[PDB]
Amino acid sequence: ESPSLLTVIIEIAPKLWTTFDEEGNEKGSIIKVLEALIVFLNAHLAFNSANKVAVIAAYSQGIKYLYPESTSDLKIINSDMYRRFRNVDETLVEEIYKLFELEKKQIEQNSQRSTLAGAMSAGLTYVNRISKESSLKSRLLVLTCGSGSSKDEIFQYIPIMNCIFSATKMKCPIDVVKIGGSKESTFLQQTTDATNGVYLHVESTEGLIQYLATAMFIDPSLRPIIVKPNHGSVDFRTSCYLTGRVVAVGFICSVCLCVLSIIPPGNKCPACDSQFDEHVIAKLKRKPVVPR
Amino acid sequence: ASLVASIVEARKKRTAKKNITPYQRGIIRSLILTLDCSEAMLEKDLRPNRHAMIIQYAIDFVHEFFDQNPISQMGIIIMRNGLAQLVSQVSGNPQDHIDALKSIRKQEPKGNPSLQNALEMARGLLLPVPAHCTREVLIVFGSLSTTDPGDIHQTIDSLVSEKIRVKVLGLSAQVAICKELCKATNYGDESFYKILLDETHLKELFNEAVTPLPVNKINKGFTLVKMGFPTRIFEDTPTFCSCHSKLVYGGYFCPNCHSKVCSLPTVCPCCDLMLILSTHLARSYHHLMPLKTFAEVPTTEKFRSEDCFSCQSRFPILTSSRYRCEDCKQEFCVDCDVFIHEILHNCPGCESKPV
Amino acid sequence: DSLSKEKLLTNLKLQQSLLKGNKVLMKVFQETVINAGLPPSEFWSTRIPLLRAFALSTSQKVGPYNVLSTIKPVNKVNVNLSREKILNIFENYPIVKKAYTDNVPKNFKEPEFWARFFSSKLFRKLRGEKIMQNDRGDVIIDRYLTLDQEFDRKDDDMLLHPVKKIIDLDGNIQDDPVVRGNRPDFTMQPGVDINGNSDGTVDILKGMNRLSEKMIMALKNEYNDERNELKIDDLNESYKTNYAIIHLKRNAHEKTTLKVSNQQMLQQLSLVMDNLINKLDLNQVVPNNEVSNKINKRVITAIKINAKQAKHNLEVKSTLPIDLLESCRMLHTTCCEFLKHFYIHFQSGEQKQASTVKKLYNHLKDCIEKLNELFQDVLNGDGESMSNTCTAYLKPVLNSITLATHKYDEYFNEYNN
Amino acid sequence: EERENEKTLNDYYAALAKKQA
Ligand SMILES: [Zn+2]
Ligand SMILES: [Zn+2]
Ligand SMILES: [Zn+2]
Ligand SMILES: [Zn+2]
Ligand SMILES: [Zn+2]
Repeated sequence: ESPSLLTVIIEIAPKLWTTFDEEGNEKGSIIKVLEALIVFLNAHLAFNSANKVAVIAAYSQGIKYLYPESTSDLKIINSDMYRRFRNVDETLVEEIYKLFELEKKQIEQNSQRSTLAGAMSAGLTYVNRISKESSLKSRLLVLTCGSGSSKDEIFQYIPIMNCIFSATKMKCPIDVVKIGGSKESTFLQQTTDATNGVYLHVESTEGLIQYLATAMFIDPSLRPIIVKPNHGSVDFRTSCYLTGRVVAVGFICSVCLCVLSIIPPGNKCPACDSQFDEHVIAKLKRKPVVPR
Repeated sequence: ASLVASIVEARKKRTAKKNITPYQRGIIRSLILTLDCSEAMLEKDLRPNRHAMIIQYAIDFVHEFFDQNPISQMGIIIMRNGLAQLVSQVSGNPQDHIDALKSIRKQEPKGNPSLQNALEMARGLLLPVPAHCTREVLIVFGSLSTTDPGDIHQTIDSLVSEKIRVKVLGLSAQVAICKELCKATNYGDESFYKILLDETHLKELFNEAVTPLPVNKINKGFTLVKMGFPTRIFEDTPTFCSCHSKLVYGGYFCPNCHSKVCSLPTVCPCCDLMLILSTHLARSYHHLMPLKTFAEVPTTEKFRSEDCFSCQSRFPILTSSRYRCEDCKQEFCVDCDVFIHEILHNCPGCESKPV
Repeated sequence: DSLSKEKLLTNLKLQQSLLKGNKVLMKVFQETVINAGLPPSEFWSTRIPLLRAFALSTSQKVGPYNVLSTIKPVNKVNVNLSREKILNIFENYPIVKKAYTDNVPKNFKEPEFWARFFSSKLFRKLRGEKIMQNDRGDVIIDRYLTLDQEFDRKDDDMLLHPVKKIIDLDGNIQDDPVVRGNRPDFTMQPGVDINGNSDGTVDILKGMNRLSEKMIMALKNEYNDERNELKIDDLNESYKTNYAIIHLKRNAHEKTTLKVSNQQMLQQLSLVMDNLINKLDLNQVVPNNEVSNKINKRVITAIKINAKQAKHNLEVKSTLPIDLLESCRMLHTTCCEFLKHFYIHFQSGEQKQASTVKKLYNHLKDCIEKLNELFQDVLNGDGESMSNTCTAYLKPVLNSITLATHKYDEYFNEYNN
Repeated sequence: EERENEKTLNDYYAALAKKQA
């Protein structure tokens, strides 16, 4: 039908990749993933002649517009391959090596925040840019190494929700590929379900070629005539603000609107300092009255 | 010489948006749009006629209001022939009011208005409304006068006493009684009696009315509210729903009394408790966490970068179009500035910059 | 007024009115009270907003308007009378209402009466038409001319009231009671006819002024300050909003219900940069077709599972007998009504609610037994061919109902036992 | 009480009357 603007974000982080390859033994698994993605973009740009690809990597200290080159020469890959495929693959391996050399250079400073949401947002802006230019299908791909330490997704939660709402406005499914020890990533699974995206987690770096060639090929040209393969289901619930556990039925602030599994101490808001009404909370604490 | 006029127009525009505040703004809303369908809106003076464009704009208003603020109920009462006619009860489903408005499409606007009757029955409809819900009414009006059965000032006093606000979007020009309504209801403010100048201005006004409004410190109602996240099932068998009493393949299940429903964000029909998703409550967080404006750096001074930080394009070169996020110390293009300030609700420069 | 819960429950006539308006409300109410014998107050206790909405819809009335001005004379004339406008004329003109009520129920017909009315000079006088002796009018209607005149005098007497001196032109012209000047111009004074009498334009102007006064006193019905009046707001301070800003303190609890080292990650990082600059082969990515076959098995299993999920993507089409379908829908509906009322009683939480809770518990038990007996009926009507589907269709409401019964029993054992 | 009973019985007649209609 139409050229599908391909959006691929690769979450590269040595804190995750070192953790994964030390947990297992597949050194160069990230290289295997990169080669698989090279074949994936080849298969995509051979599926359609103009389904343009946006490739962005988010490193530890920030993000990088990988494909294409900025608005401001060895060849590792073979010379017998296709021209456009070769150009893209050579450009990406050059950009990848430059980013990895940079990452080796500035390895020793510490930044504990994931940049996945910012990378996703910048990619969505570029999707707006491409779609506003000249009619193009929007499909967003994330590659993550989930074997790293799940430190704090709490500050990541809000912009991820904002990105979900934006992609909902933009009809862009958010398809998730996870490689890690943890089977489940709740926010990503919710993201896939809300955006009609595809969630998938495995561990072995082998066979990802067949995995994301078979499953991860759904385009908006043929989305309604393809069943989604996701098996997990999400309650769309959140952990409590002061106890950190998910709540089924509970309480939220009339002002801050944060989930309270229990009564806040001092009857004041733990988010926006609103003192509440004692008769209201006593009625909430009321037991039912039962006949003797 | 058009760029100088554009620059001074942008300056006079930005003088209004210089002050950005984190006011407490209402989330549990209660919005009523009454419609007059009288002889005045039969004028074809604006193309095709006032009735058609207010129908179309009300369709858009319903969509935008339910998208941005799904945590409110919407009621519509039409005004026709000296009678105000309820056509839409307050409900969580926008589609009901969409169908009612589609009925309003084919019928013929005629008669004379009565804001007394309209606001009185709007008050009565707004009577069984809980405390946290912010009762507010949008009123469209095309007449310069109002035939009424009795006094309007008693109604004004009662509405002020019952803590309901109004906002009037008049068509032709200012009407002094509507100015009086807006001022007295709105604590002396004059920022509620608005008159369009063309249909584009009407569109902008409707978009402005979409937004939540700030609340007053003296009007203090700070409390909690009971809430319950339900669970969705996907069953093989069709099952009877509680609401519409008919067989449903899927449906959410009640967290408290374990009944099933058909739509969300809705309250329970059985345990009678509100059921939402965390997406719905986080939907207004941009209102809860506003975004600072981005400043163009001057063309005379030295520049940190010469191409856009976010969209990655070259900055064009008389003046300098480098809108800087002072919170992240990065300059951006106008397109990215627009997108981050309106569509997006986060600054990726501030996402990359660690705190 | 007619706005309390007691008033809305009391208005049995209005209750019957919207009953007769709906049809599913006869169905529901008949099953609720005619069939199940529920207290109809508690029936209407849920539908209180609907009752008030119906009342307020029925309760409004229009404002006054110049109905005679909207009357047009329209060869021949054909009467095209509107009853609402006839009553509007009656309300606006009690003289015309009286002339109707003493003549039509006594002497002649309504359309004949209105033809005589339109013929009458009293109609012209009450409208914006100068009376003329060339017009003959209607004698029967024009007998009321002096009655309307003394009505006008009495109404003007009622309309008289004292005036504020701030705007009192009578005080303004009574500034100097000994003004001795010259007689003013005939041009600017109220002109008269040849024989000194007036034409009566002053009469018609004071009449329309009386109409205006009557309209504004109809507004002014049952349903010092000059300090505020002379305020010059243009030189005053602008109003500023007292809206409260909100901050947000941020301290979230961690999610509740081995550590890597810089040396080791640096060693691996050095090694993997060595591998990166060393080599990269696209051709080695091809799998071993056996672990790949297990991947095929996993993928196809996921496809089968989610396809069976998608296989069950007006209500659904069903092969039920239509009567039994209606009966089971009805039973589901009344069970839902019972359950909602029982929850209303339970979540209320009073000792006054106790007998209500007990009785609704009995009703829920009765509904359970009736569901079981219905299951026996579809049992011996189908041989469980689709009586299984009947049981499964009525299952979840039964599960919720019996869960509520268990909750009631548990709280009974909590409090009493 | 007793005077409420004829009111419901009046509603009983009206419910039966609307049934045939
Ligand atoms: Zn709060
Ligand atoms: Zn339903
Ligand atoms: Zn419930
Ligand atoms: Zn830009
Ligand atoms: Zn920033």
